[PDB]
Amino acid sequence: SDFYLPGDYLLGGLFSLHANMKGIVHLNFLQVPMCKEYEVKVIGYNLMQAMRFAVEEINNDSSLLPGVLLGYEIVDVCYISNNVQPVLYFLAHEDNLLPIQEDYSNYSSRVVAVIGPDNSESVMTVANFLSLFLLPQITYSAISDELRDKVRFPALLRTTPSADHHIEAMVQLMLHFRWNWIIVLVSNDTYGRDNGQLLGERVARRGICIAFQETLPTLQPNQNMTSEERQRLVTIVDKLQQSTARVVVVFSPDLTLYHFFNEVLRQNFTGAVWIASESWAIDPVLHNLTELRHLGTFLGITIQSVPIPGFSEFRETCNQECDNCLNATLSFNTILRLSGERVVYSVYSAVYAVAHALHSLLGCDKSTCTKRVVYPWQLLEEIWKVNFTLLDHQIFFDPQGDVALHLEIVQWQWDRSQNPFQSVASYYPLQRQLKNIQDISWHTINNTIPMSMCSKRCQSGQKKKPVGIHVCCFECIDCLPGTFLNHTEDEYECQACPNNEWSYQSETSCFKRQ
Amino acid sequence: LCLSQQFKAQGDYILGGLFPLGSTEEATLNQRTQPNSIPCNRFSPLGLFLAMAMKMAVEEINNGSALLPGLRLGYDLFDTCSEPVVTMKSSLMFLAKVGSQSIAAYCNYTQYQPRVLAVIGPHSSELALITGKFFSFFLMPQVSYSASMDRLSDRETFPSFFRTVPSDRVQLQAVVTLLQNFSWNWVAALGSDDDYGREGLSIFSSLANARGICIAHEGLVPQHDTSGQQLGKVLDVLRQVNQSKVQVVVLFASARAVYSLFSYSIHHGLSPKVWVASESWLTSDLVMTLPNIARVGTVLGFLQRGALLPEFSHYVETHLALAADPAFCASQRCPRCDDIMLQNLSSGLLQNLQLHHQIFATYAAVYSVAQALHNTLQCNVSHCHVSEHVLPWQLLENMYNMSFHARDLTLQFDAEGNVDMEYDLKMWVWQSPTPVLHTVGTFNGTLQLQQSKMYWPGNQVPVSQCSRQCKDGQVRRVKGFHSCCYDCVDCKAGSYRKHPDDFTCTPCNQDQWSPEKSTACLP
Ligand SMILES: COC(=O)[C@H](Cc1ccccc1)NC(=O)[C@H](CC(=O)O)NCCCc1ccc(OC)c(O)c1
Repeated sequence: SDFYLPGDYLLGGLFSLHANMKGIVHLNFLQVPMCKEYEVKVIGYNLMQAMRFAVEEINNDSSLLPGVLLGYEIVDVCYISNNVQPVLYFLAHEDNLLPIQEDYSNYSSRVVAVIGPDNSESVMTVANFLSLFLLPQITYSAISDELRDKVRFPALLRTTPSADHHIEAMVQLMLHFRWNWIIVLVSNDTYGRDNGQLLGERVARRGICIAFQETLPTLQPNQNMTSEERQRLVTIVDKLQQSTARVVVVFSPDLTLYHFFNEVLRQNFTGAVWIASESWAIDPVLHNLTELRHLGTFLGITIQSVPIPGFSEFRETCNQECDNCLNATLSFNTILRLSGERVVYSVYSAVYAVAHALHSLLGCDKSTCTKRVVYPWQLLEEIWKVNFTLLDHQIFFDPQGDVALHLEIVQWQWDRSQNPFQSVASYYPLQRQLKNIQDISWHTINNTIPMSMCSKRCQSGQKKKPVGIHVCCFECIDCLPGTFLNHTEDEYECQACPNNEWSYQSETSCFKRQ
Repeated sequence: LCLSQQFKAQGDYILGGLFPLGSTEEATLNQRTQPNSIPCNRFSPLGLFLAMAMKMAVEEINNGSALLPGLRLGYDLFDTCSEPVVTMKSSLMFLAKVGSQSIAAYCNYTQYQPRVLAVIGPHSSELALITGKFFSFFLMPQVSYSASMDRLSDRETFPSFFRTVPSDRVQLQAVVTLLQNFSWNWVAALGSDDDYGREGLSIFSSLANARGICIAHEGLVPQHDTSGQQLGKVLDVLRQVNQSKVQVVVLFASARAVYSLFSYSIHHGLSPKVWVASESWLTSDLVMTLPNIARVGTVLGFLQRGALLPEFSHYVETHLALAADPAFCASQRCPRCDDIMLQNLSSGLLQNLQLHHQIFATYAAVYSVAQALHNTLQCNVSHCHVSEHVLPWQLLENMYNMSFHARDLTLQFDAEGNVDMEYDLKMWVWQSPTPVLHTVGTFNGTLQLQQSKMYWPGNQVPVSQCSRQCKDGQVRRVKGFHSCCYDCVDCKAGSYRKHPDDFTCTPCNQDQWSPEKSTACLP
């Protein structure tokens, strides 16, 4: 089966193959939650296939672990449900019993490293257990900043930039095109609240103002909604309609947006720039909503493309099975093949990092390895030190556990036989800089950049007067005769001319007068 | 002493207990490289007193016929050491099988048998969150004597978590009712720099918009006196508050933060206001002992009313004496409990005895578990259905709808595992040679104020409210951290208000003129 591969050393793998935002977290009739009820996820199965392909590559590559067989033990978390039993199963002995001991330094667990969950809550929940044993956990797609605390999470590493870099990319994109006036929509969960708060904090210091921040209800695509929730969505869309801010930043899962955009479609709303967070920036399903292209311009923050040769062809004990995954993948096969391999590269690099760390730990030569009983804390100690090039990129972990991969801003395209998600800008995190902003096809008539500001810039010699809370919002007032306004000295109040000078009804300087 | 040996006792059903019964040196703050045993050599009396409260409750239950007649209740306690790793070790031991040191990864737990019936949870919200997910996966009923974070109320993520201290939301609801009562509609809100420091402000700001209170200003204040830049932030905060024309301030911060803020306010004088405190900052010794506190103004706050346990201190003295008796040997989880001396701590700290009602909360948690088991066994005054051994998930079904008689009180767990509780409202008369506190009122789901007993700086009630409605002739302009209220502007003569909710006023034409507040122009 696809979830199991015996070998000398086993990797644990946690992927969200099935997910529902509302679900049974606890034991269900005193049995582990059944995962296959919660629909099916294309991207999660894709990442599982990425890990499988990585291990097959390593087993084929005789130069990386000669004579040592690498295996995997894959279990599908279900978002926040089914978090505990996978960890207990990974840590337990061959008879599924886990002994409690004062010192674990000699304890040989079933798996040597865990390729951790895709989401933050599960990542932290698993790290709480794994820090007890110091079993390394490499996480591919959790952006939360709290994971950089190595007092709380001594065994946790990442192959992806942090949330701070994503928000920095958003802010710098907004500044480049001079969008001073924006809207933020967040989901009713930790992800939306945390990311929206972070965006607010970083925005406050940069000269950008938020019209409002609004919370979406946690609906589900195949669930018929109540009238109350329908009116809630209508209220949100109407508030969008009457606002002058035409830039909308969305921090939400993909599941909760299907109903939202449908509503926006039937409300005849159009002409906004939608900035997607990585949670839905590259989702195939939302992209397949063909008429969604009438709502405006769709941009998203995501990982850079790193093409993996051979993965496209490759893609052609409870909770260790999926039935609908293959059928779902086969339908989106073409879109996936035309899309760049963005997070798949995080999974690939995580597996290769474990491979290199184990290769060093066994003292292995180009030719042969001396097989030894590995205790996971030594492998974590080695993982901290790896430094290698995998596909034209240096993979190493900074002192706070992150690999500094490039982020990209992408535009959605609905042409076919070329890329669904075109790269329009590249963000370098070690430089903290957004660069190489390429052509964007805007919804405007002559392809002019769409604007959003609270109010227009004043004429010369004309002073500002604030309105409301926002610094960005001002009205312009003339500097009456005898007063002048050098805008580099002040912008909200006019200077007064010397006794021997005077000024006209509005000017930047005075003139001599008796 | 021989006291570490006494944190475990036999019984037919055994309660687990997580307590702050120890601490670790600062050298432990580094990143661990090898999974060695974490040292917790540093004593903690608070944990000792809490554990003694649990022991006293269980002894009372084991003597009386009113609960669990004819069967013995047991316990074994562990130190959390305020450390997630040690806490996790303790909880994993709790869920291990009866008679074994190991925990099973089964798929079905339909006949699993862990060694404890219920766990009396940790003292801090971080460890409560960490342990609650694990415990509530197994549906292990957990009762916390101190974990007040609102996030723990969620039955979806924490189906089996209970607590005997109210959530912060109830305290903030009491504050909001107090604000409504005097129509203190226009307020500024402050909190500490830490997580709690703005969790409180988030809850308060959410509550205010649902009831009208206008949060004019928000901010965080530090608890680090030496940080000059953060003192710049506090100076900015105070200048902003003074500029906002607010007269009432809500202050959710820690005691040291308030001490710093108030000391600075003393030195540069500020202006008097009404300051509304929190269970964290209340009866604050350092704040009350300020040199010239009168410059602050009025100080108010709600405080929980925990019941008396008059016999507790004598019980603690008795058992420490018994732990000193060398014959009692015939009768570690805490390394220093066997070293610590008898007299000065047990006397002075229980004379100083926040601690009292948390002790009572631990007692009530033990009684809640005991009454839940009594109901589950369907015990008569002289019978129980002992033909079976009650598994933990069977208590959970019976724990939601119970009521338990803690000493003189009667208590329940609501639909979110939170107890019904009442508060006193206490106000500072600062004008006596030393400040004095008076019970101005009470909160029992609704607010009762003894208006006749309050004092005010001008012998009249302070006010802050802002208008929301305006006259048809008045322009409306938004203010507030949210868009909650408008300061009306009377339009000057020579201009007119075209319609009653416009946000600007329009000049009249040259052939016409208008008086103030006019909607029209005249020739
Ligand atoms: C609470 O956060 C969230 O609900 C969302 C949505 C989500 C829910 C369940 C499982 C996965 C994602 N989280 C994220 O997007 C996290 C960041 C974080 O979680 O901090 N980055 C994942 C980017 C690549 C991705 C992988 C797997 C996908 O489906 C299985 C998927 O759609 C997208």
